[PDB]
Amino acid sequence: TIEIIKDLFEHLCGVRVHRTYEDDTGLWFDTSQGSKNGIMDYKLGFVTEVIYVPLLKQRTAEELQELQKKLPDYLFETLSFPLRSLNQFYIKMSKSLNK
Amino acid sequence: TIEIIKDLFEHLCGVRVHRTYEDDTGLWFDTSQGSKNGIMDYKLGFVTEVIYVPLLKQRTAEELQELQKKLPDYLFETLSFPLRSLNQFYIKMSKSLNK
Amino acid sequence: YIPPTILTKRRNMESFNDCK
Amino acid sequence: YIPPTILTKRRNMESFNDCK
Repeated sequence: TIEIIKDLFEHLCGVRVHRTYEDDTGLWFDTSQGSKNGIMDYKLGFVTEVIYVPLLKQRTAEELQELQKKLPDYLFETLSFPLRSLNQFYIKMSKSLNK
Repeated sequence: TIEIIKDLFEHLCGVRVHRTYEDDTGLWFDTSQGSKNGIMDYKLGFVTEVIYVPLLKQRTAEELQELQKKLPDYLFETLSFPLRSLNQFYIKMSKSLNK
Repeated sequence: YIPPTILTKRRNMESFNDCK
Repeated sequence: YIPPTILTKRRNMESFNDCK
């Protein structure tokens, strides 16, 4: 049941949530987003305000280069933004990777 | 829990999954997608053939022409399409709602 | 925690009831 | 049902493991 939700949203929006976990900082999601053109691994955390942590260490240099052409400079740094703007972020992210 | 996952996609993706059920025709989701500017209720089915059922019977007359101003003819008709196309369908549905 | 979205209300709406 | 995608494989990746 839980998997069908994740499976639907993988194809619908190109966002797959592998895990969710809750700690002292708040509630967290492990997310990868993209298609063939570009994939982005990040953590989504809520304290409301939302925290965006990008996982670039596993990525290769060649992988980073293609992403840097398509992605703005702010997207590679950890970002804090309010919850209302959360869809705006999804827009820019999915749109930049497809570029 | 999975309620948090559903809550995440409302704000991230603009799509709310009300229900998941499986009948003899296939697997279905009661889905609503949009913002204040425009809300659309439908059924997603998976047979892999994908079946989208728009729900307009209970819709208000005042609500419909605003959708008809923002959304294309095909979006008000029941459709069938393959699985690879589902993301594009989301892009059609999302973009039309933010007009 | 995530506040409820506007679309949450539509879970109880009548159009969803039919499964034919 | 819904077949696997490229994003599913990334669950096992090591970058997600560290949370601090």
